[PDB]
Amino acid sequence: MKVLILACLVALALARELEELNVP
Amino acid sequence: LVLDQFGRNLTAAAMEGKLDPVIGREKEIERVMQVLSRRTKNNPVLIGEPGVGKTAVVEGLAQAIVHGEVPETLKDKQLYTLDLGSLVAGSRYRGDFEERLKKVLKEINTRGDIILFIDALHTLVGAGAAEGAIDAASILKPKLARGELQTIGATTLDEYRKYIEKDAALERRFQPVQVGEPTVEHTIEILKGLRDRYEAHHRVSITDAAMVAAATLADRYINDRFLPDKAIDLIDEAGARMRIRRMAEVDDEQIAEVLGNWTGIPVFKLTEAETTRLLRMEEELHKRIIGQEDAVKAVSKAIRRTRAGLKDPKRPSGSFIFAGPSGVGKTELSKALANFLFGDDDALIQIDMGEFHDRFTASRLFGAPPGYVGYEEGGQLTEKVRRKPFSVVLFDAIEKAHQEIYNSLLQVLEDGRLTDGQGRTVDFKNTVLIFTSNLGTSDISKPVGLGFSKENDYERMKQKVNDELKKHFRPEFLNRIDDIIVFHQLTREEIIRMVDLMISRVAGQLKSKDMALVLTDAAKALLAKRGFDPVLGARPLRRTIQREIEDQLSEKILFEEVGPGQVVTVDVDNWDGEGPGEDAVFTFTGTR
Amino acid sequence: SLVLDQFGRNLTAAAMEGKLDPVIGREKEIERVMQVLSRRTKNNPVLIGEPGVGKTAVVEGLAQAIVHGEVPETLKDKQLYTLDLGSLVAGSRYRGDFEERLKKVLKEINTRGDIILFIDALHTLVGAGAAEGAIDAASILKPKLARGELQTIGATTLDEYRKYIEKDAALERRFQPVQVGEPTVEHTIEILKGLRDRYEAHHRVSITDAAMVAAATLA
Ligand SMILES: Nc1ncnc2c1ncn2[C@@H]1O[C@H](COP(=O)(O)OP(=O)(O)OP(=O)(O)O)[C@@H](O)[C@H]1O
Ligand SMILES: Nc1ncnc2c1ncn2[C@@H]1O[C@H](COP(=O)(O)OP(=O)(O)OP(=O)(O)O)[C@@H](O)[C@H]1O
Ligand SMILES: Nc1ncnc2c1ncn2[C@@H]1O[C@H](COP(=O)(O)OP(=O)(O)OP(=O)(O)O)[C@@H](O)[C@H]1O
Ligand SMILES: [Mg+2]
Ligand SMILES: [Mg+2]
Ligand SMILES: [Mg+2]
Repeated sequence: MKVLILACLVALALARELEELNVP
Repeated sequence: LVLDQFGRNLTAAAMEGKLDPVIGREKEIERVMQVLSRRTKNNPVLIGEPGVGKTAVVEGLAQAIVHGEVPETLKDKQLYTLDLGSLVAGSRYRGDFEERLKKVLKEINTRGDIILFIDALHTLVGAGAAEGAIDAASILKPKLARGELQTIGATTLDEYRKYIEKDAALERRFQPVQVGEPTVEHTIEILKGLRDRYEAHHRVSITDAAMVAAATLADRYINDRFLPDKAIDLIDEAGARMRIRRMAEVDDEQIAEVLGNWTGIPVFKLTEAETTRLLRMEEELHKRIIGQEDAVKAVSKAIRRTRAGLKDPKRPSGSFIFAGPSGVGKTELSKALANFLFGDDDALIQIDMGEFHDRFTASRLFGAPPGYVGYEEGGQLTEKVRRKPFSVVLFDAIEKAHQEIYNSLLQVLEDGRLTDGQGRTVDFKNTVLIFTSNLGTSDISKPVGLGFSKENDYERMKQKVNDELKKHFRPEFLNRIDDIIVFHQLTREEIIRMVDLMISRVAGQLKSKDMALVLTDAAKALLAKRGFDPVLGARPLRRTIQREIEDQLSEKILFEEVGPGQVVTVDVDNWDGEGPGEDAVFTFTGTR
Repeated sequence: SLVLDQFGRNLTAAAMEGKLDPVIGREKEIERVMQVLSRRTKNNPVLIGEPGVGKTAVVEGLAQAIVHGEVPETLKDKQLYTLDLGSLVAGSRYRGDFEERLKKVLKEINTRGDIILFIDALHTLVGAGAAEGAIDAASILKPKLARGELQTIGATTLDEYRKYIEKDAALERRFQPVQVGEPTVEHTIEILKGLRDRYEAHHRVSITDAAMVAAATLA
C-alpha cells in the first residue's frame, strides 16, 4: 500500500575557475 | 596568400586529387548550392551525426567546382576550410587574433570568389576570445549580417542546438542542412566509389561481395557509429589486415573477421575446429552441467541459430526463462554457456535481480538520467553490453525484481534495443538473455492437489511453474521469450555424476598441494545417497561433500596426517550400499 | 626531432635503450594496432581496456616491435613519440601559445612522416589547453585524425572512454577501439615469466616459478 518517494539527487557544482590567455 | 596560411583550399585539393571521391550525396551538394543562393538563411550548416559525411559534402562540393558541375554563380569558387587552430596559433600579442581574422575576411571580400567553410561551426564560440579580446564568433556574427560572409558550417545535431541554434541572430541566417546517415545501398555505392583509393593504398583488391558485406554487417552489428565510416572502417582495416599478409583480395569473409575483432561479435565464417565444437556443444556443456538435457539443447538451438547467420536480427540471439527447482543448474548452465563462448564464466554478465526489488533500482540497469549523479558511468546492464555486444546476460532471480524493470526489459525482447540513461539505444540483438526464475519452489513437496488421484514432479511441476510464471509476469513479456525451460529435479543417477563434478573441485585444490584425491565407488555412492534430496538437488550434495570430505580433509591436512606428495584415498568403513548409509564413515588414508 | 623531444618521449628510442618492459603476449593487440595504423583514413587506434591490463604496454610492445623489425613495412622505422599533453599545455600563458606548440608538433610530424603518436590518456585531449578563447587540442587534431594524415595511438580506460571520449562523439569516431582485454591467469603467468628478469635485477632477488604462478592465481 505504501509508496516510498525516493529522492533523485541532482548533480550541482560550483562554477568553474578558468585559466586565462595572456595578451601583452 | 592570407587564406592559405589559415585555411585549407579544398578546391585546390580537389584539383590535385587529394580529396576522396564523394559519390552519392549529390542531392545535398547541390542543395548546399541552393542554400548559398538564398535571400536570407543563406548559410548552409551541415548537421548530421558524426560520420555521415558532412565534411565529405563540402569535399564533394569542392570536387563539383573543379569539374565545372556547379552553377556559374559558384563556378571557380575556392572553398577554404578555415580551421580555428591556425587562426589562434601565433597571436602572442594584442588584436593579433582580430586582425588575422580581419585579414581573412578582407581577403574574402577582395577576391570575392571564396566560399568559406567552417568545419565544426560550434567551435566558433570561444576562439581567440583572449583576455580583453573578442572571440571569432563575435567578429563574424556581424559580417554574417552584412551578408559579406557566406559560410558553410558543419556541426552535429547535438552541437547545432547546443550552440548555433540558440544564437537567435544566427537562426535567421544559418540554415541546417540535414546530412542524413546513408542507407546500406547508398553506402555500397560509396564503397564502390572508394575502391580505387583503398585498393591503391593497401595494394589489395576489394571484391563486390566485400563491400556489400561491409555496409550490411556494419549497419547490423554496430549501434555506436554511422553508415559511411562504420563501413569504411571495415573496408580499410580489412585491406590493412590483408596487406600485412602479403608482406591480395579482400572478401566477404575478410570483412567479417575485422568486424569480429572490433565489435567482439563472432560473425566470421566458422573454422573447422569451431564448427564441430558447436556440433558437440551440448556434449561440451555436459562437461560442466549434469543432466538438464532439455535446457542444454535449447541453449544449443540458440547459439547454433546465431552462428548459422539465421536468427531474427530484430531480437536477441537467445532469450530464456530458466525456471524450476532451486539448485538444479539454472545459474550453472548460464555460467557453462558463458564458459563455452568465452573460456571463462566471469564473462557472464550476471545481473542478480534480487537486489532490484526496489522500484527505482532500474537506474542501475540503464543508468541515471543526465544531470543526476552517476549519469556519466551509469548502467551496469547497458554499458557491459555496449562494450561486449555478444554476451550471455544472466538475470538471476528475475521474479525478485520490481515490475517496472520488466517493462524496461520488454523493449529489449521486442526490439533488441534498450534506451539507457543518456538516451542511446544499446544493441541487445547479439545477447543471450537468460532470465533465471525460482518459481515452482516455494511449496515443492511433490505438489499434489486433493486426494484419490492415482510423473508428477516434472510433467506436472512444469505446468505449475508456467502457471506461477504467467501470473507473475506480463503475458507480452513471456511471449517474447524464445524458450521457457522448466528444469528437472536432479535424479539420483545425476547426483552420482554430480559427485564427480564436485570432488573434482576438491581434487583440483589438492593438486595445488601436490596431493591427489581418489574416491572409491563406494565413497561416491555414500556421498550421492546422503547428498540426494529429491526437492533441492546438488546443494545438499555440496554441503555433504563439505561436511564429510572437505571438513575432514581440512583437519587431516592441518594435522599433517596427510600432506604434500601423498595420494589421499577415500574409502568407507562400515555399510555396503545395501544399508541405510548413515552408520558408515569415510576413512582417509594417504599412500605415496 | 627537437620540437617533439620537449613535448614527447620517444618510445622507440626508449625501446632501443632497453628502457621499456618486455610485453609478453598481447601480440593480437599489437597486430591489431598495426592494422589500424596501416589504414588509409582514421588510422588511429585507441587502446581501451580496464586500468592496468596493459594498454600503455601494448604501445611499448609496439615500440619494441618497431626497433626489432617485427613490424610491417608500413610501420617500419617509425619513431613512436608519446605526446605529453601536460608538457604541451605547460607555459602556454599567452594566446595561441598552446595552439602554435601543437601546430609545430604536427608540422614536424608531417615533414618527417615517420612519427606514430601515442597520446596516453586520450580523454585528456578534450579540453587540452582550452583556456578562455583557446581552441583545445582535440579541435586541432580532429581534421588531421579524420583523413589519416596523423597516425595517433590513444589509450584510455573503459570508464574514461565512456565519460570523456564518448561524450565528444566526433572525437571517438576518429579513433578505432582496440579492446585490450584483461589477461587470463595463464597469460599473466607468461607476462610474469617474461618480466621476471626485470624484477630480479631490480630487487637483487630470484623469483621462483611457483611465486609467479601464485602471484597470478592469488591476485
Ligand atoms: N558520400 C560519400 N562518398 C564517399 N565517401 C564518403 C561519403 N560520405 C562520407 N564519406 C567518407 O566517410 C568518412 C567520414 O566522412 P566525414 O569525415 O565527412 O564525416 P563527418 O560527418 O564530417 O565527420 P565528423 O562529424 O567527425 O566531422 C570519410 O572517409 C569520407 O570521405
Ligand atoms: N545440473 C547441474 N549440473 C552440474 N552442477 C550442478 C547442477 N545443478 C547444480 N549444480 C551445482 O550446484 C551449484 C549451485 O546450483 P545452481 O546455482 O546452478 O542452481 P540453480 O537451480 O540455478 O539455483 P537457484 O534455484 O537457487 O536459483 C552449481 O554451481 C553446481 O556446482
Ligand atoms: N603483455 C604484457 N607483458 C608484460 N608486461 C605487461 C603486459 N601488459 C601489461 N604489463 C605490465 O603491467 C603493468 C601495467 O601495465 P600498463 O601501465 O600498460 O597498464 P594500462 O592498461 O596502461 O593502465 P592505465 O590505464 O592505468 O594506464 C606494467 O608493469 C606493464 O609493463
Ligand atoms: Mg567532419
Ligand atoms: Mg541460480
Ligand atoms: Mg597506461
